[PDB]
Amino acid sequence: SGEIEFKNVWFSYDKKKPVLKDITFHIKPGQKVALVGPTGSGKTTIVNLLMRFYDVDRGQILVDGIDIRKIKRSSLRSSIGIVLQDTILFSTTVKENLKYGNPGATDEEIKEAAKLTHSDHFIKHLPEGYETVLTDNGEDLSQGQRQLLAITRAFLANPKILILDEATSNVDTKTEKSIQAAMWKLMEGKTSIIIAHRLNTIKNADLIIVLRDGEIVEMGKHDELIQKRGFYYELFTSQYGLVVEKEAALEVLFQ
Repeated sequence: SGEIEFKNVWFSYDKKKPVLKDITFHIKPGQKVALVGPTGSGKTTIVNLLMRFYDVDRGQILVDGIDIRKIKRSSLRSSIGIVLQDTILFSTTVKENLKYGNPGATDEEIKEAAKLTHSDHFIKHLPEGYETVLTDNGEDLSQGQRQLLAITRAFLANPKILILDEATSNVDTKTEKSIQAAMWKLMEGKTSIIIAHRLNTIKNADLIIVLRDGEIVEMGKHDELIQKRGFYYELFTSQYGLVVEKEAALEVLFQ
């Protein structure tokens, strides 16, 4: 479970000038894949097609050997889990938010998962704990904490495919290490597609897919790509020695 294949995929929203051109790659079950490339390189569109917000104009996409066009839509969506950088939540208790993705779970199973994903602690400090109402869709919580809940939520849902933003950096250091431990736990034994901009996650990915102008221009592990002086090398060194501000991430991979 979690196998993903794009075979000669072409796509355009306009049906005028293509956005994606001959996208071809294969992901083995349980791999961690970094999609890297500047804004508008095709990252978003690849993920939009995998979630089947649109069908491809040419080629095909397979999830575990089956064309996604032939998969029941509710079964495709519930087998894919997304965590964004700026998560939106529902205006109920913390417990109820977590219980999306697994409504049938017991109250203890919720706490176990929240424990396994390092969000239990901050939840307990909320004025009413797991019963705390998250008014205005999580307004009171910090961006990191909302991301924490989404991770625990997705952990409960146990999808076979994860589509992930990197952890937010506009967080306290304690919460960041917390989020990263939580994401590692979430990714365990699952196929993970990461819209990557952190050096560390790009360096440790099982596979890097480098996109430029809607095409794959390099594909492989960091050690392979870094010894040729192509586009990846340019992205990786674009910040080298430059002072500011968030040294962990390549700024050109989201701006």
